[PDB]
Amino acid sequence: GSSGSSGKKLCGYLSKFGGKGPIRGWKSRWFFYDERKCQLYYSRTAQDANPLDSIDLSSAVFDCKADAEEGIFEIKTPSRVITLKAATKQAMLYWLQQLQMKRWEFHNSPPAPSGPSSG
Repeated sequence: GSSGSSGKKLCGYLSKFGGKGPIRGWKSRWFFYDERKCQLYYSRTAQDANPLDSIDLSSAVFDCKADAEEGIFEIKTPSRVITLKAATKQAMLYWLQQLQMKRWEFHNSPPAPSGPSSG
């Protein structure tokens, strides 16, 4: 079944592009997924327990920029399209794939509980 170590949450430092600010550019922001509301929360630093904002992945679509060669991606949501980039090209791949697991799963999850479980 399972072994090794527990607590393999999904977290990591990403760079947010110009958005909701006076100027444009990338900024080192701390991003971390939440297993409570199934949303992606991010703050200034890992010490800032208080998440600056959150993005519902349930209805979010991750995409790769034209210059992905460096490792850039974008999360398109029905609320606000965010633009985050990873360390390298192989970095984002991990986020895009993982991020999905959370969402994709919810979709796979079975219907209302208390099923028949007969036979």
